[PDB]
Amino acid sequence: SVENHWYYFYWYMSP
Amino acid sequence: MNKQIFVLYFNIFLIFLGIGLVIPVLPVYLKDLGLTGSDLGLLVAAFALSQMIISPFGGTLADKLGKKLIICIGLILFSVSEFMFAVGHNFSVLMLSRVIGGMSAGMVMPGVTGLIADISPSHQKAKNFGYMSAIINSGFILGPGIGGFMAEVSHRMPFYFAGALGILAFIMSIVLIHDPPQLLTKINWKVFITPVILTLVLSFGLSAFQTLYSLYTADKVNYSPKDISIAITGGGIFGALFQIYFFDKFMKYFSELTFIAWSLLYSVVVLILLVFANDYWSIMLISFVVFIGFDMIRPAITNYFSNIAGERQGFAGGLNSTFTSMGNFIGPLIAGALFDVHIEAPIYMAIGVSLAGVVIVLIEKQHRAKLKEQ
Repeated sequence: SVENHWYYFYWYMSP
Repeated sequence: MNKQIFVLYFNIFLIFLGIGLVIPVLPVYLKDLGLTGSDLGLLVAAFALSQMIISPFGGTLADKLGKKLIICIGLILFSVSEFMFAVGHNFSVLMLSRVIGGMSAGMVMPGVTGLIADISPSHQKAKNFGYMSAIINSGFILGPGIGGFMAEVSHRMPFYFAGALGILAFIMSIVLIHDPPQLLTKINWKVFITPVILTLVLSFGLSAFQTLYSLYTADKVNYSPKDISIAITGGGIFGALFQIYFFDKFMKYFSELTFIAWSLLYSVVVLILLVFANDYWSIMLISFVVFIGFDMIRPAITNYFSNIAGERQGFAGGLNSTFTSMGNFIGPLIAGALFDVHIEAPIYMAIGVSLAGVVIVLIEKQHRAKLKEQ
């Protein structure tokens, strides 16, 4: 389960 | 080097090329139309402001409405902006072109960063950030160089070349690129303040010097665009070479804070020496070493951010990028207006901000020593 969502000003990696 | 990685890094190198293409053209733009330095600074200031404003919305669109589509739209918008700037007539059309180019840049960067994160594995995060910072800037330095170097035979053909490069990058990305909440509650927010201030000061100083060198050497030594271009590109090359050749040696001897303080003091001393410069070769050689301090500060701040963040390298990278963009937006706006106030006033502003950085870093060192000895 690898998928990156875009929060404000930065990319966070899904748990 | 992978082809997709090459294309993604080109999409950033060209964006920062367009970012920096305007600085060497500032003197002829002042002469032929007739304005103050405030508008010349406000050009780059509004470009960076539009980029910073669009970056969150651009990232949201890339995450939701697809990543490749946003990158392609931003590339075509950047090419359109360059073409429009190449055919501008007054200050308003150039302002609009700068704003739309900044919006395109701010909609491209989040997509390319997402592509970098999603393509490379999880064990290449710090390296990806390091290369990212290295290209983002080896472009913000080479922009003015190439622009002024090639702006000697035509008045606006550099922007034509930028638009052609944008079209080529769009075509190459279309052919090659294929992609078939509580995260802020637990942040301490009381420890990132010093690195945030340091990177903001570094970005502000870099942008302020980029505008001020051009404006001051046009006002005093009546520099040609080619001379400014050659000086800027030579200083950038010298700084990059000296950094890549001595950064490990200086890092292995002393800590980050003392190194930053001594580098800031060196920057102040070169600025003071540049104050009294009055000859072509003298100021050219002085400028040849000004960028050394900033190009040594930037990797130190990057390493400090990486150490202080810990596991959350992405948050540190986002904060660093956002504050660098904010500094690039706040630098030229103050620099041009205060140059219009007084010719040598931006130099005093730069030495003052460097003094602020050195005092904040020395008080942070004092605090660290206090709780270390306690």
